[PDB]
Amino acid sequence: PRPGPIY
Amino acid sequence: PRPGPIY
Amino acid sequence: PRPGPIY
Amino acid sequence: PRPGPIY
Amino acid sequence: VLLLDVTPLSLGIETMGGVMTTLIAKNTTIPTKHSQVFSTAEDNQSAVTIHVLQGERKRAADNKSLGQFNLDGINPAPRGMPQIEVTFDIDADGILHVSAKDKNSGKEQKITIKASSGLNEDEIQKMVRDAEANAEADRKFEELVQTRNQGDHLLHSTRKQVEEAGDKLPADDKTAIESALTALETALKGEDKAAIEAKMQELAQVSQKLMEIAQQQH
Amino acid sequence: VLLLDVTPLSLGIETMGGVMTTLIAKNTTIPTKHSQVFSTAEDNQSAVTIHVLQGERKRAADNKSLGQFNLDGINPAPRGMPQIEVTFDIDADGILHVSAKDKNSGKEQKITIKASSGLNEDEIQKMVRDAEANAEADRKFEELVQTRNQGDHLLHSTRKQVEEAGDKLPADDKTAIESALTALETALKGEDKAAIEAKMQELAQVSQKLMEIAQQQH
Amino acid sequence: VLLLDVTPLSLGIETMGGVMTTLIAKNTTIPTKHSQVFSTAEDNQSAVTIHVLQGERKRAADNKSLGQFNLDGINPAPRGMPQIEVTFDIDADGILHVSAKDKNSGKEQKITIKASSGLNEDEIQKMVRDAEANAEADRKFEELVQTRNQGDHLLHSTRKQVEEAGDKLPADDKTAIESALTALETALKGEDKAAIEAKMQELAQVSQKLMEIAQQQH
Amino acid sequence: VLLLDVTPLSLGIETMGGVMTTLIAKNTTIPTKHSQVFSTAEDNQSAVTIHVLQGERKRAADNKSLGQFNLDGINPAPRGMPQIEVTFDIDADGILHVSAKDKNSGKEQKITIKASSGLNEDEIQKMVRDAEANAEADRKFEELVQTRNQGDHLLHSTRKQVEEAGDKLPADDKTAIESALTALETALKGEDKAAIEAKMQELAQVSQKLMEIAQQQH
Repeated sequence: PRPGPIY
Repeated sequence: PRPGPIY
Repeated sequence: PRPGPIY
Repeated sequence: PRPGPIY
Repeated sequence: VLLLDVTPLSLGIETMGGVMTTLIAKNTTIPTKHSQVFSTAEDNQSAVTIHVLQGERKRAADNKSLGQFNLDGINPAPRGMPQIEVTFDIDADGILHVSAKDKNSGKEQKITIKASSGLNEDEIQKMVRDAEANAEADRKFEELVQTRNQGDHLLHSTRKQVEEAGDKLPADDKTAIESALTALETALKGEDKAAIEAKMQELAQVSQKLMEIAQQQH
Repeated sequence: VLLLDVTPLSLGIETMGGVMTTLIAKNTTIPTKHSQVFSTAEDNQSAVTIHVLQGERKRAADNKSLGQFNLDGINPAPRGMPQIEVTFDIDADGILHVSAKDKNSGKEQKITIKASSGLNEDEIQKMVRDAEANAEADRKFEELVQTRNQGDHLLHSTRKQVEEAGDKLPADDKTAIESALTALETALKGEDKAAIEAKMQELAQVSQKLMEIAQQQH
Repeated sequence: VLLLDVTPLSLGIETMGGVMTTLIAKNTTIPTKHSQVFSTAEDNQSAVTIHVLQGERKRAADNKSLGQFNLDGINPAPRGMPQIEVTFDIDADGILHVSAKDKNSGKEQKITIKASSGLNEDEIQKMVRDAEANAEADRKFEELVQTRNQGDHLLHSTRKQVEEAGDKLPADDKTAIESALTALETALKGEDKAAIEAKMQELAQVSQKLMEIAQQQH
Repeated sequence: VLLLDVTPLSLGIETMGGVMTTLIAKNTTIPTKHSQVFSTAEDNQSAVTIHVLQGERKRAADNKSLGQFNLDGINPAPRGMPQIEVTFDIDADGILHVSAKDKNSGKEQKITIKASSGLNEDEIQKMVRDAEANAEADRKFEELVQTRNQGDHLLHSTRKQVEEAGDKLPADDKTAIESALTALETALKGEDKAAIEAKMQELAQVSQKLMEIAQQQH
């Protein structure tokens, strides 16, 4: 699946 | 203070 | 008619 | 010497 | 020098929302190497897809796909916690090496893309012109993706905070909150930015007590 | 038309990390209006500062400050939850209106900046040249800010997850985790990107059990 | 300043060969005023046409015509001798005044073009894209026009030098020269650059004695 | 392709007036080959200097000199008659070959400039910035050179026409004309554009009878 931001 | 992202 | 260069 | 235009 | 070998187009990856995130800018001289760290988008996600892009459009689907590969074996974690470092490396030969490394395990996967891949000169100039022609529509798309992404983050964080609150949250607030969550989850599936912003705003207006509880808990 | 009135420079605000986030791009024809939603950077933050910028540099301190104002009265909430919508509106007269609105309360504050504010033509062309000259150093700064910001988010989220885990986390892991948190908190105060990435990586390597616990809890 | 009023496209006139000669560059801030002196293209020409153009293409016919007018009353003179000064003046109101003045008589004619004339924003962006798309084909056209123009000048100067030479030129050279003149006059009517260059070269190769005579005469 | 080898800066030669005339534009992909024909600037000139330039400034002295060489053996001819074809050829290896060929004799001279010559990356970016910074001052210089060059051509053509007129020109006109020629010859030596234009205008105003005679003669 897609990568997102580190939070 | 500074604004940041909505998480 | 059209303009040209000064020579 | 320098080159110029053909007239 | 009388020449420079340069990247005619940006190189990057597709990220959350279907956008292109650039790792190497248009007109960079080679060799060059740049990295950026990314994370997972879902709780307990075990694999991330690295879709390599060439071009200048904001929508990933409007750029040239150079290939894709998955990094799997990511250990169970909340969304946003794992660190997947993505490196784009173009060597002296013009060969692109793209690697994704899980910083927890040190597990890595790579794609190698030779110097002749991607768009030819006719396609590059069409790409350059299209990006310019479409600057405005691309900006609108980027603002929508940012809105949807923030909405998604707020959706998930608020669901987590409801659970950790449990009994402290009044029954009436939980009802208001859960209805607004359903409405926002629905709105995130469309591409109406104003609608997403309106459901996000409804959530904010009914969550003030939850917010106080969550802050208090930490 | 024989002329267009355009923005000679980008207009934006300072955001987390000291970077300029652009709301209206360089060369936009007026009138125009664009908004973006922002949030708080700390738990229980009651006010956010809107520092308006003109220019093309990535470091906010390298752009022309057009003024600043605060939106206060934000209700207690975890960092990242409140929604502060920032609108940049330039009317037919070339006047810039910047507003920040808390979407929970509907509380708003504004600054108005007349058409003659900001950089004169000599300064605009120096700004354009400097941004180009410094593209590379600005990219390095932007990659560092992104790294520090991700580090800060990981610092705070991990602290929250330790607390919610409580007794489920083994004493030995909590020791490893807390040491790495101290080391990362220290590293975030500097501008050594590699060092931040190394402390973030140490955290990831010692937090695998915490991660599993946190995923399990939701 | 938060805005600048600028020219979205170059402004100029059509000159010998069907090319656009720019007087005010794209992106010039107004008010501005620039002049350039031009001349006649034929012996005994009594009038010159000033065709005002907006756009970035090299072919005049590919730009937006803003209007045209003639300056007449030019006194009998060899081609290239009269001085017609063309001024493009854009005032504070964005109004374009274009004037042509005969520096011998002081006779002047003008066209005034209001700020709303020319291409609208949709057409300006199409123009910008087309110019970029067509950079190469426009370069080829400009090299051809330069070649044809030099050919035309050589045609006419050589005819003048034959006449002033009269009897000094050997009958055989005059025959060779006159044949090559006919061939070049024909070639100038087409758009085959190589052919023009080949007839120009034939002329040069058969005119060496004429050349010596002409130099000697002055 | 993931890369393109391109010219980071324009390549050209110095021409009449001290200006750079571009043969290969900035950002051209190699291999490429372009030619332009030039002539002599003085009567009976036996050699022309080909000074190769790299850069984007209008003043030749503000660009990087890549070398120079002379083509001699040009046969006696009036200024403007000989045809010297200048070719810039960059091969697959990035090597620049510059040739000048006299189309009358077929005599040729060349300079070869290897791929590593000219400005390094630090100097190229300084060059790009300087050209942009100085756009306006460069435009002023280019308008002055054009004015001086037209003045020089008018000076020499008018002197030739006086001689061919001989007795047909009234003594009084010849006096007026010769005085204005002296004044213009003086003005051409400076860099006051307005002054050159004023002496050119004085000439035009006193030469009307000469002009009629010259037209009549052909």
